[PDB]
Amino acid sequence: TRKESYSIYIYKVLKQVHPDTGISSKAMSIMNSFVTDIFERIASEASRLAHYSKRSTISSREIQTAVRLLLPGELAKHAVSEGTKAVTKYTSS
Amino acid sequence: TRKESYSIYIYKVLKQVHPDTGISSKAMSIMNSFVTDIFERIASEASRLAHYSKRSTISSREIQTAVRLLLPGELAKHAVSEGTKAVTKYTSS
Amino acid sequence: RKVLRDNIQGITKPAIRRLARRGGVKRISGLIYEETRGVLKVFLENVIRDAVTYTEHAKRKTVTAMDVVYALKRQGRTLYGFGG
Amino acid sequence: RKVLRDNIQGITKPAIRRLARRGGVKRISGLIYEETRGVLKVFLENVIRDAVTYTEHAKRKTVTAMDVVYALKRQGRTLYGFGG
Amino acid sequence: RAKAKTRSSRAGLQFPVGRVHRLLRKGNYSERVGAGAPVYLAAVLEYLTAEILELAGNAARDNKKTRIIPRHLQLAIRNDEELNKLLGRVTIAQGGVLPNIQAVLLPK
Amino acid sequence: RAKAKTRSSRAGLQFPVGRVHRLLRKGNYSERVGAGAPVYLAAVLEYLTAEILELAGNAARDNKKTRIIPRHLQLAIRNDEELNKLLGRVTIAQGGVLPNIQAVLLPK
Amino acid sequence: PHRYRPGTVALREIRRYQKSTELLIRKLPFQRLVREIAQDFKTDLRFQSSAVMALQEACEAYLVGLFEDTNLCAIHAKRVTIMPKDIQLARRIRGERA
Amino acid sequence: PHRYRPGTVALREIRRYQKSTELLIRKLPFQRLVREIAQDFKTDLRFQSSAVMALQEACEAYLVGLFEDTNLCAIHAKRVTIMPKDIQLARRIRGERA
DNA sequence: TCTCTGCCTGTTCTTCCAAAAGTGTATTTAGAAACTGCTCCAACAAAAGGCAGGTTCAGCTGAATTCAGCTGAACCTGCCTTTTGATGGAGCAGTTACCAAATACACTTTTGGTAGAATCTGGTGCTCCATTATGA
DNA sequence: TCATAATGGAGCACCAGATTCTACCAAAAGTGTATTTGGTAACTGCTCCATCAAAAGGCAGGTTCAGCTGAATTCAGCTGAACCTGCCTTTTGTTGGAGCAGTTTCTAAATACACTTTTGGAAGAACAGGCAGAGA
Repeated sequence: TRKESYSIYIYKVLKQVHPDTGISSKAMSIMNSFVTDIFERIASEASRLAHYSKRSTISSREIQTAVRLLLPGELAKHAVSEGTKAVTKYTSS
Repeated sequence: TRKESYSIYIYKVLKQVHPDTGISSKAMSIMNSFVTDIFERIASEASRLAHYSKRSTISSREIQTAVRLLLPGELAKHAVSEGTKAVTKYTSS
Repeated sequence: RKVLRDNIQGITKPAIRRLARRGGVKRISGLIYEETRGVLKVFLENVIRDAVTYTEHAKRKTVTAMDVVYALKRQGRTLYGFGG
Repeated sequence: RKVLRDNIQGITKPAIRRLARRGGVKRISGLIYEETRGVLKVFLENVIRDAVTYTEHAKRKTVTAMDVVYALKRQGRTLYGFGG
Repeated sequence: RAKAKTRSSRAGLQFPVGRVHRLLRKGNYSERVGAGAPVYLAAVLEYLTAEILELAGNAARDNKKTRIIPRHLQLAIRNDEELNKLLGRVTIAQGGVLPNIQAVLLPK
Repeated sequence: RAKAKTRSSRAGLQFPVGRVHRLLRKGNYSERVGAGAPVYLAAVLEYLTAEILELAGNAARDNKKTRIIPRHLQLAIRNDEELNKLLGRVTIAQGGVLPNIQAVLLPK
Repeated sequence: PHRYRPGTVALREIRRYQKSTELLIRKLPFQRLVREIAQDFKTDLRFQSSAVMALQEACEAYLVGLFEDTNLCAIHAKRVTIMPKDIQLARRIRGERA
Repeated sequence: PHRYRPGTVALREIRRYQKSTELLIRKLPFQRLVREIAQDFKTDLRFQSSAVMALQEACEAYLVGLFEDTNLCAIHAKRVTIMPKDIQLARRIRGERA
């Protein structure tokens, strides 16, 4: 019992992009599927990158390269910018 | 011993099926790529099967189901027959 | 209740026409409905075979939505809104 | 080194015709050669982008055959015979 | 003893860095997971989620609707080139299709 | 100490059960790997290898060659419906294509 | 009596069904078809309702996409009527047909 | 002098190049193309000879398959001549255009 | 492609429990430096075989017309679906008490990889066919 | 459908580059313990799926009926193919220089692994706000 989901965080992101817009539960199910699907894509590609280069650790370099391999063009650019900003903020703490 | 390949075993299998036939080096390279690719497919599907059912272990049940999912039609039937026979012989010993 | 047979014909001509209209088809040959039924039956056979393989591995007797989602994803037909 | 010398035209009309002949093509429109050059340029751009991303991750300066094999597998175009 | 704060707050993220790190560790991707790997992955997931949600909310507003529905996610994804490419092999339940009639079919 | 007996010989296989077990353990496929999983996987890989090599040796015999080359592997794969299904998205380097001219293109 | 010319109501239907999102096959006959197909793989199978709904969503999405490809192939042949050969060509180029 | 009618040498060549396996693009021009369009990683990339050969094998396989699909589309339109629209239809059904 | 109703459902407050956070240690892993040998790149040259261009011209493509087939559009009917409402039980998920079985650790032996030599199969010239393609 | 070219297949001889086939050796697979945990094996709740029954109401099925589209036939020009020169660009064989990809110590980040401690997030229930359902 007590299964997990990203609903809380997807609603927190929605309240940022569109403070007055809500989301139906079916839409939130689609969004959970999207987040888990993309997580699996990134994590699988990063696992492959670590294996290819004979490494045991998946670091933020692996995630960056997986994002570059998987996302297209401007999505990859903005996602790399966001992840790098997040990691720089996290380490400065 | 720096690299490792299936050439030895591909050649044993070839001498079984075709005693008087040889194999080129490029053909052996393709056969190595084939065995590695099929191993990756079956192992990845077995990993996903174990993850779905919340199991820590990859057993021969996961391998058998991965073969059923991946191989087509009669290939799956004959591969399952061979794998079950191999595991039975291994266990009897 | 009797065992099911010949239920492909329940995919009626008007239903196939609706699916074609959503696909943007203005005009349909009279032979498109049987072709469509065959294509649908092949697709369903392929997906349900994997779904039942997933069901059998789990030692279950009920085919769940996750088995279908896995069978589709296995075929490169990822589906959102039913789990995952 | 780096080159930018309009060498998509090095994929000549006879080469494209030979590729079409291996594809079973009997008659070829004169507009097929520039179309094929564009298509090949797009395909090569995708594969080489992935291959060079793999090369950069490895912190290498040389693009190896394994980088190309990985890029092709990622594109859904698995290739045998180069170390996969 | 510091009173503890989430790694999402340190990274400035809404998505869960701790949960993502646990999922990475337990997903059998590698035997070790770096500290900044979950931060990077949660930031990327949040970015993509916000991108899709912004487009879907724009679609919802265009429809004079206050709530996003699978149709709005479909419209957002298929009307965006990058998202359409990323989610090209994905079917969204109850999203429909983009309205598109080929020009040759229209009245002559 | 009983003298070593390979697990392949116990299973009656040519493919390496111990190497396959080590590669399953090293691929981060799962936390644990059963004793019969490497045996099953080696048996399946050997079966598929023997199938392809049977067909490729038949192709080599047809072309009067006594040595298999990538062309013969291609001929075997593409002339077999099930192997062609299995390897439908695979490119074999230096394998060529199957001879096939559309009937419409032949002389009247 | 009023008559619409051929293709006017077809265009109205195209707009109507591309506008909406509901399932275009009836649920009960599709469920019967799904259970009929499944009994060849295992007997006495049970189905979650959401499993049948996932199957119908996937099947209808697949058929709508295949019909988009079929209509493109019909237009390429300078026709507006889709024929079984258009479905066959779309399936062949998709890799679904040998 | 002797003249073969059109399509006779074309069919001879179809047989010739479906019988063989050698690469049909010249190696050096293709290598120049590969190095040129590596505008990714500006600049100074080196290539293994087998890297460029793997690229060429993949490229020629892709083009031969695409020409097979193009020829199917051309035949479907009741033509013998492949045209850019046939390539476009083949690539659209494949999912490559979008 | 138009306002106001009434239900569905999203939002939002309480538990509590699982999990994420902080220390505190231990230890593999990976980065850094160095060093070597392995390609990779880059010129020079020189045959020769692909290629580019120009010329005929034969066949294909595209446009126009006709016309028959067929298939949309509308209208009756019949049917079947669908939406409640029961209810029977089938089976799925959760909780224990094991226990088989997989991991982990030395130790030994073997097996598979890497050089190295020999043969020998496939390619490559020459040549002799046997098909095919092409008009009186 | 009769003879002349042009092509592709098919014998032979001669290599020469690749396979086989040996030897060493070191990396890794078996052997055998202890040992710990994951995974059956009962044994229940409890949900959920599967039959039934039965009213509307919508949808599908079968008939016209006519318009329009697909299919054919013809015709003409266009464009692509086949061929022949003359060029040029590739391919191959050499140096050589340099870069850089792997291999070895060593160290020091950084990761994993344990506790208790708090916090966050997942069940539930209560409630009002979308929005589907109808009013031209």
